[PDB]
Amino acid sequence: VQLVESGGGLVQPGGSLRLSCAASGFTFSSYAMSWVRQAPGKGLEWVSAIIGSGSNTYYADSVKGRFTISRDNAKNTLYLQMNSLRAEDTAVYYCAKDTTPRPLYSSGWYGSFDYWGQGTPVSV
Amino acid sequence: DILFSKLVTSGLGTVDADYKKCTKGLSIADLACAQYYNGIMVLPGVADA
Amino acid sequence: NSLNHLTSQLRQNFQAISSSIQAIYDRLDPPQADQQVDRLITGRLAALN
Amino acid sequence: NSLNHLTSQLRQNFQAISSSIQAIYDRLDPPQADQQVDRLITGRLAALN
Amino acid sequence: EYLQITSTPIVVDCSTYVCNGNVRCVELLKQYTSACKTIEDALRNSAML
Amino acid sequence: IANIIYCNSVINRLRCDQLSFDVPDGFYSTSPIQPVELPVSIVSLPVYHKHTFIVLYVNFEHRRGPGKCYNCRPAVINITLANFNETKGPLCVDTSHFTTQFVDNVKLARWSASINTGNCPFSFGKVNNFVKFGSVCFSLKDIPGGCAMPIMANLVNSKSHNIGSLYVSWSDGDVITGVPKPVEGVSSFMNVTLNKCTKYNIYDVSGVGVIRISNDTFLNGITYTSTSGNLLGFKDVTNGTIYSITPCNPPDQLVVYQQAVVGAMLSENFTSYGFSNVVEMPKFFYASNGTYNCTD
Amino acid sequence: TKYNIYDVSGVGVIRISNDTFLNGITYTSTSGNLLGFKDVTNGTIYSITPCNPPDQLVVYQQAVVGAMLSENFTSYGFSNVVEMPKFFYASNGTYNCTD
Amino acid sequence: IANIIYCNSVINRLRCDQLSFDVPDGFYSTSPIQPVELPVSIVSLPV
Amino acid sequence: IQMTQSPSSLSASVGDRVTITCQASQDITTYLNWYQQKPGKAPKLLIYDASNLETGVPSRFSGSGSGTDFTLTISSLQPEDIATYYCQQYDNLFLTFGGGTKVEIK
Amino acid sequence: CVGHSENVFAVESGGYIPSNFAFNNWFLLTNTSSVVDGVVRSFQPLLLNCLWSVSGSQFTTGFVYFNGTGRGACKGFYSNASSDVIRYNINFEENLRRGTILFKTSYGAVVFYCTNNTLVSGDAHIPSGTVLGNFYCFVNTTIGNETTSAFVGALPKTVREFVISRTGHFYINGYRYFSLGDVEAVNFNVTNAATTVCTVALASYADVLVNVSQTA
Ligand SMILES: *[C@@H]1O[C@H](CO)[C@@H](O[C@@H]2O[C@H](CO)[C@@H](O[C@@H]3O[C@H](CO[C@H]4O[C@H](CO)[C@@H](O)[C@H](O)[C@@H]4O)[C@@H](O)[C@H](O[C@H]4O[C@H](CO)[C@@H](O)[C@H](O)[C@@H]4O)[C@@H]3O)[C@H](O)[C@H]2NC(C)=O)[C@H](O)[C@H]1NC(C)=O
Ligand SMILES: *[C@@H]1O[C@H](CO)[C@@H](O[C@@H]2O[C@H](CO)[C@@H](O[C@@H]3O[C@H](CO)[C@@H](O)[C@H](O[C@H]4O[C@H](CO)[C@@H](O)[C@H](O)[C@@H]4O)[C@@H]3O)[C@H](O)[C@H]2NC(C)=O)[C@H](O)[C@H]1NC(C)=O
Ligand SMILES: *[C@@H]1O[C@H](CO)[C@@H](O[C@@H]2O[C@H](CO)[C@@H](O[C@@H]3O[C@H](CO)[C@@H](O)[C@H](O)[C@@H]3O)[C@H](O)[C@H]2NC(C)=O)[C@H](O)[C@H]1NC(C)=O
Ligand SMILES: *[C@@H]1O[C@H](CO)[C@@H](O[C@@H]2O[C@H](CO)[C@@H](O[C@@H]3O[C@H](CO)[C@@H](O)[C@H](O)[C@@H]3O)[C@H](O)[C@H]2NC(C)=O)[C@H](O)[C@H]1NC(C)=O
Ligand SMILES: *[C@@H]1O[C@H](CO)[C@@H](O[C@@H]2O[C@H](CO)[C@@H](O)[C@H](O)[C@H]2NC(C)=O)[C@H](O)[C@H]1NC(C)=O
Ligand SMILES: *[C@@H]1O[C@H](CO)[C@@H](O[C@@H]2O[C@H](CO)[C@@H](O)[C@H](O)[C@H]2NC(C)=O)[C@H](O)[C@H]1NC(C)=O
Ligand SMILES: *[C@@H]1O[C@H](CO)[C@@H](O[C@@H]2O[C@H](CO)[C@@H](O)[C@H](O)[C@H]2NC(C)=O)[C@H](O)[C@H]1NC(C)=O
Ligand SMILES: *[C@@H]1O[C@H](CO)[C@@H](O[C@@H]2O[C@H](CO)[C@@H](O)[C@H](O)[C@H]2NC(C)=O)[C@H](O)[C@H]1NC(C)=O
Ligand SMILES: *[C@@H]1O[C@H](CO)[C@@H](O[C@@H]2O[C@H](CO)[C@@H](O)[C@H](O)[C@H]2NC(C)=O)[C@H](O)[C@H]1NC(C)=O
Ligand SMILES: *[C@@H]1O[C@H](CO)[C@@H](O[C@@H]2O[C@H](CO)[C@@H](O)[C@H](O)[C@H]2NC(C)=O)[C@H](O)[C@H]1NC(C)=O
Ligand SMILES: *[C@@H]1O[C@H](CO)[C@@H](O[C@@H]2O[C@H](CO)[C@@H](O)[C@H](O)[C@H]2NC(C)=O)[C@H](O)[C@H]1NC(C)=O
Ligand SMILES: *[C@@H]1O[C@H](CO)[C@@H](O[C@@H]2O[C@H](CO)[C@@H](O)[C@H](O)[C@H]2NC(C)=O)[C@H](O)[C@H]1NC(C)=O
Ligand SMILES: *[C@@H]1O[C@H](CO)[C@@H](O[C@@H]2O[C@H](CO)[C@@H](O)[C@H](O)[C@H]2NC(C)=O)[C@H](O)[C@H]1NC(C)=O
Ligand SMILES: *[C@@H]1O[C@H](CO)[C@@H](O[C@@H]2O[C@H](CO)[C@@H](O)[C@H](O)[C@H]2NC(C)=O)[C@H](O)[C@H]1NC(C)=O
Ligand SMILES: *[C@@H]1O[C@H](CO)[C@@H](O)[C@H](O)[C@H]1NC(C)=O
Ligand SMILES: *[C@@H]1O[C@H](CO)[C@@H](O)[C@H](O)[C@H]1NC(C)=O
Ligand SMILES: *[C@@H]1O[C@H](CO)[C@@H](O)[C@H](O)[C@H]1NC(C)=O
Ligand SMILES: *[C@@H]1O[C@H](CO)[C@@H](O)[C@H](O)[C@H]1NC(C)=O
Ligand SMILES: *[C@@H]1O[C@H](CO)[C@@H](O)[C@H](O)[C@H]1NC(C)=O
Ligand SMILES: *[C@@H]1O[C@H](CO)[C@@H](O)[C@H](O)[C@H]1NC(C)=O
Ligand SMILES: *[C@@H]1O[C@H](CO)[C@@H](O)[C@H](O)[C@H]1NC(C)=O
Repeated sequence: VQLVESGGGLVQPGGSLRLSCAASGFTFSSYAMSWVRQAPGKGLEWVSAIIGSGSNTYYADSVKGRFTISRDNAKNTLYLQMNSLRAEDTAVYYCAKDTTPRPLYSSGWYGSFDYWGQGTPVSV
Repeated sequence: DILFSKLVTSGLGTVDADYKKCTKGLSIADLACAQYYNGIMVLPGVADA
Repeated sequence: NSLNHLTSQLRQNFQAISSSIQAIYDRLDPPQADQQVDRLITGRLAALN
Repeated sequence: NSLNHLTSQLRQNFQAISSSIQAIYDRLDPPQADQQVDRLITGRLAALN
Repeated sequence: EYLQITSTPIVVDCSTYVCNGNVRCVELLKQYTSACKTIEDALRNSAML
Repeated sequence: IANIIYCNSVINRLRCDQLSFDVPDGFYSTSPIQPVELPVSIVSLPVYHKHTFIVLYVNFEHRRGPGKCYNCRPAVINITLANFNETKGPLCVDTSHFTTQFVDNVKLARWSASINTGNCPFSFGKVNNFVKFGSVCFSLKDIPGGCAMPIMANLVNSKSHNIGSLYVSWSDGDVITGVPKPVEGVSSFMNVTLNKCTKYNIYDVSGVGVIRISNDTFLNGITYTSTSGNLLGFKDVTNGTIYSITPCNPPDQLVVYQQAVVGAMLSENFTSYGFSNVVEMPKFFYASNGTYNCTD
Repeated sequence: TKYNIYDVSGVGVIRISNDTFLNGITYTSTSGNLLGFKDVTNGTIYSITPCNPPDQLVVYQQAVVGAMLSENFTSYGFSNVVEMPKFFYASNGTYNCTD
Repeated sequence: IANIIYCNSVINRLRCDQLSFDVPDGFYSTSPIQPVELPVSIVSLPV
Repeated sequence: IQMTQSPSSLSASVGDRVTITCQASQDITTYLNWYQQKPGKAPKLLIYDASNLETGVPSRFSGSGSGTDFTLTISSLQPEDIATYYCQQYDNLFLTFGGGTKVEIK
Repeated sequence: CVGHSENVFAVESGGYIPSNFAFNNWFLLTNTSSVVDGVVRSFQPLLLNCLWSVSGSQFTTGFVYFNGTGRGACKGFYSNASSDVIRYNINFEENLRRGTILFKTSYGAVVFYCTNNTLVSGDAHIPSGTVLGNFYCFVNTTIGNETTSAFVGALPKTVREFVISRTGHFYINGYRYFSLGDVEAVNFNVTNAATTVCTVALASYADVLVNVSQTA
């Protein structure tokens, strides 16, 4: 199992980015995914999560309405769209994989991330 | 013999099975004996050489 | 030989509930009895072929 | 007669839920749809015989 | 000019081919009263003639 | 193993498909490979629309107390069917459209619910692909004359357990249909792609093919089918334009001589199978690597 | 004997063969029938044959006058058995015949 | 009942199996009856 | 949901019996995860469901608790265990992590 | 008819259509796909109780009942007994873009109309996926004081024939689009009247063998 993130960089306040995370070594469409960030020298904060199908998407209130999560099951790629960034949004963003496989016709719970990516920096 | 051997010999086809070796079988049954076990019998050629 | 074979195939059930077409409509509803009668139709047409 | 009989046999279900292979895979799960499509394969191969 | 005068004769034991010697299967086969007899006479008479 | 051949080249694929190491001289039909990614096209007549959502909730939790056994079978199961009000009988669908949804509401990690086909002619998640019905009713208790769908509780790298079932009844008809889900913005009535191989659902007929615009000014009907039942074309009810349907990969005919492929009969202008020259005959196109100066 | 060899069931006769097949532990045919198996610990390959292969009875003027057999024995009550290029034949024939 | 044949002798078995009281001259395939006292043989991978 | 872990930091000798707690300020029943993040690397899952030991971490670790109180213990603190530990609930899909806790050898 | 009077004929004794009729705008009915070319057998409403002309023959038809009342001066053989189908032969390229069709049932009055302006249909649900400004067709249902408007669907640009069954099956150009339920009478009150309707024929089902070429 392997996760690799990309798309980090430096953008002005109010800018936008196209964070991406490729997945390999497991059936991608069976597991929910979530992005979690770590501010410099701070604890982990959950940002957004998406189930396997993609019908349900959840966002934390600090990011609600500004970001947009998506996934493309055809080529095992998880995306995160950042819009109207602020100063406190700067952090290291990790893409995580849940531990519970679920059928593609189901919508379900999540929250036991067993694998994590290397993380990518985002500065504003 | 040119038309019988130089042309493709039907070793992959309807060889009249030797029933004498199939039942006693000191070796694993060949293609001819295997067909015989399924009730398929190939009789000897009518036009003897 | 062909006539006796042709007439004896009418006893076959073809995995249906019964070989009698009337015995099916007298024991099953119209939508489910049709799928059973269809087995008799296909089986008997094969016998004719 | 032979060509019309061959083209018309594609309308038969052969005890499957439908005569359209695509409609089966849209309606059933992969493991259960194969059991339905296998009926159309055997029925259509018999039509060619 | 080449002309064919013989075809390698093949005969089958109908009971062995369909039941593989299973005793219960042979009992079920007898209900198909004229099924195996028609097949064996067709192959036997043609080979003898 | 004595010798092997890889089914990589065109001649090798023909040898592998023919299950033989040598192929006699002659003509052999073959079919090009189908595109692996197909867009979706949907055509449907607008009708009086009301939408019912059939939702099944599954949740279970272990026996709280001194013995915490994770691998054990769950004991207490909560299974609900939304508006299913017990004594009133099966929850029947009155709306023209309906959608089935599954909510795996368990919180325990590595535990996940599932539903299986059982003895029904359709699956829970697969009804949404435009399946027609004359009537349909769901219930958590056995319906006399219906079918049963097992509900299962699964644990990763462990054996699963049945935790109930869903009972369905139905009849054939054209009044009720299942749809994936309403999404504001998409027209489910005329949204098609042209000249590309696509999977389509056109007026209750499902298939895979290519759609183009055509001459035909046929006045009667909206769908046209062949003797075999395949759909040959359809009419857009608004404009009145008639579109044709063609299979994505019709069969070709390869010519093999001296254990090699020397030519290929094609239905169109292309240098298919690697031949560098193509000509046109009265009934078909021919492609070969020949110089066209021989006599015999 | 009724057998269950490596989860494959059937009825047949098991005997010892002199084959040296290196691959696998179970051998089948084009029909899927079990033809033999290998003992993983002992090294010997054993063959399998049905208990009752088909014979051919010769009938003439409503009587059974001969029988083609697959082994050299006096089956069906005949007294004399002779050798032929591909089968054995048994009958009370005295072979003092020409037609 | 007009007449009966018992399916005991080798010739009678063929007549009974052919469902006919008369059999034309020729070659007829047949199989010996299977024994009913069958022992059991089991071979399995040591696990 | 809020989580608070005590102590914010701790230090113990090799082979000792370090114990770190976490509380949920709300009934979580049993839905708690324990992670470990070594400096400069991605976190790893140690315990799920508050007590189920993961398949790739040694039995030195253990976890227990229910309702509002939870606890993670290291039976014999080895030098490889210097890291930051976090507790994370999943009773609500808007899941939250704790503030962390750092260990130290002496 | 369209004055061509090749479409107006005299019914033969027993209700049979003459063998030399051109069948102009006489569509094959179906609940599914239409045959293009071939020979097909089906139950079709082609046994005419009696048929009459309306283009140039005067006598506005108004309401026509299924049980015989409201018929015009039908030509040739004519009969009583209730018919199960009423056929309206429409002239060249006429369209139901204005005017209405009224129906009478055992439970009240019904009218069929079709437009794009939300004022003419008042409150009616239209699906979230249609095209604004395109013509859509609706239906009023009156129970004496209350009038429930409802959306039924969309119709082609031009109509050549309108067929209504006693059981509410609504065929346009040979295809069934709606099912209004039991209906006792109809009135093709559509504008451009006396010229929009060519012929009206009361008909009943009969078993027939049909030569079809280019879906006609
Ligand atoms: C589109 O799809 C619809 C589905 O609704 C089809 O509708 C069916 O059409 C068929 C046409 O044959 C109808 O079947 C006919 O019913 C008539 C009913 O009238 C008598 O029967 C009932 C019995 O309950 C009595 O109550 C009633 O008073 C009448 O006595 C029968 O007339 C028909 O057959 C009988 O009459 C004929 C007369 O010519 C005789 O020759 C026959 O022997 C027999 O006595 C026939 O049974 C069916 O009822 C319709 N169903 C519905 C639900 O509407 C459309 O036809 C289809 N369109 C196309 C083009 O296929
Ligand atoms: C099923 O329906 C089809 C379609 O209507 C029908 O096919 C038509 O048959 C007619 C008669 O054979 C064909 O018309 C002929 O075509 C050529 C055109 O060059 C002419 O040689 C013929 O002329 C004859 O008829 C003239 C009057 O039209 C006479 O004046 C003249 O002297 C000739 O006798 C003739 O017109 C026609 O082409 C086809 N139509 C199509 C579309 O193919 C078919 O016969 C019907 N079958 C059944 C069994 O009902
Ligand atoms: C078994 O599971 C079902 C499905 O979750 C439980 O039903 C749910 O019960 C809760 C509490 O009553 C409902 O929440 C409340 O719903 C109403 C909606 O009118 C609202 O007034 C409240 O704000 C609150 O959200 C929840 O909606 C309901 N869900 C469904 C689908 O019915 C049920 O209680 C569980 N039963 C047991 C015994 O565990
Ligand atoms: C089918 O029934 C509907 C419902 O009655 C008819 O639609 C329109 O409905 C409104 C409200 O009932 C009618 O009232 C009028 O509305 C307008 C807009 O406020 C206003 O100008 C008038 O003062 C009055 O309140 C309206 O009359 C009616 N529309 C029309 C064009 O008459 C609909 O008309 C019915 N279908 C047909 C073909 O008549
Ligand atoms: C026709 O279908 C296509 C494909 O489903 C629709 O395009 C989708 O539109 C939604 C809404 O913008 C996007 O989220 C999807 O990702 C699009 N799908 C693809 C494959 O790109 C299109 O909206 C449909 N409708 C019309 C009227 O063209
Ligand atoms: C088939 O395709 C070939 C290659 O595209 C066409 O070849 C040339 O096309 C032009 C334009 O039509 C002709 O003027 C040339 O004479 C053709 N050259 C050769 C070497 O073939 C060919 O015309 C196409 N034919 C059809 C019927 O579509
Ligand atoms: C027909 O001629 C073409 C000419 O293009 C041959 O194509 C070459 O095939 C080889 C492999 O055999 C490739 O390495 C070359 O790159 C191809 N192109 C050229 C321009 O040489 C083709 O092999 C021939 N095919 C047959 C079946 O005879
Ligand atoms: C296994 O035994 C069989 C007995 O038939 C051997 O096959 C015979 O081999 C000899 C030479 O050793 C030939 O002359 C015979 O013609 C063969 N028999 C037949 C029926 O043709 C076989 O060689 C033995 N094999 C091994 C590996 O020991
Ligand atoms: C069939 O069985 C008979 C009896 O055992 C065999 O006849 C003997 O063969 C041996 C050699 O194998 C001779 O020494 C004897 O003299 C033979 N006769 C008798 C009466 O014992 C015969 O060879 C066997 N044939 C086959 C093909 O197996
Ligand atoms: C073939 O000949 C044998 C010779 O043994 C016959 O066997 C005798 O069969 C009778 C019953 O028919 C017994 O009573 C005798 O004891 C048997 N042995 C002898 C030595 O006579 C056998 O019947 C003959 N079979 C045929 C079909 O002709
Ligand atoms: C089967 O039994 C029938 C009925 O007895 C036999 O047919 C009769 O045989 C006698 C012989 O004397 C003839 O005279 C009769 O004309 C026949 N028919 C009838 C209707 O009586 C038949 O021969 C028997 N067949 C066998 C093979 O046993
Ligand atoms: C045909 O049906 C109608 C409707 O039932 C019958 O009723 C007459 O309908 C007309 C027009 O609506 C009214 O003017 C009459 O007052 C109605 N009469 C009665 C007695 O209700 C009509 O009589 C029927 N005709 C036939 C010949 O059956
Ligand atoms: C309803 O549909 C009609 C369709 O014709 C629209 O009316 C047309 O409007 C255009 C200008 O946009 C004019 O050029 C045409 O002449 C009009 N048609 C006729 C027949 O005169 C109409 O705008 C649509 N919308 C509404 C709200 O009524
Ligand atoms: C058929 O349509 C015409 C045209 O709209 C209707 O005639 C109008 O009817 C209303 C009825 O209240 C009158 O107020 C108008 O003055 C009429 N004239 C015109 C020129 O529109 C006719 O009544 C309709 N038929 C039915 C049965 O309602
Ligand atoms: C549920 O069923 C009960 C039992 O008959 C009935 O009284 C009640 O009206 C139903 N409705 C609801 C909303 O519970
Ligand atoms: C379309 O137009 C005519 C009339 O149908 C037809 O003969 C012609 O072949 C068609 N056109 C093309 C471009 O193939
Ligand atoms: C229908 O009509 C429009 C407007 O004339 C035209 O541009 C379009 O190509 C036609 N087809 C579809 C599918 O909209
Ligand atoms: C064509 O073939 C002839 C006859 O063999 C030969 O002489 C001639 O040179 C060839 N021409 C070409 C262009 O290959
Ligand atoms: C297998 O070897 C064992 C142990 O020496 C012996 O008992 C047995 O008879 C052998 N069988 C064969 C076929 O070699
Ligand atoms: C054997 O046949 C000959 C003729 O071939 C005959 O004369 C003789 O009687 C027969 N019997 C014996 C025992 O020789
Ligand atoms: C139909 O009934 C009317 C009124 O009784 C009568 O004048 C007419 O002749 C009748 N026609 C037939 C064919 O019965």
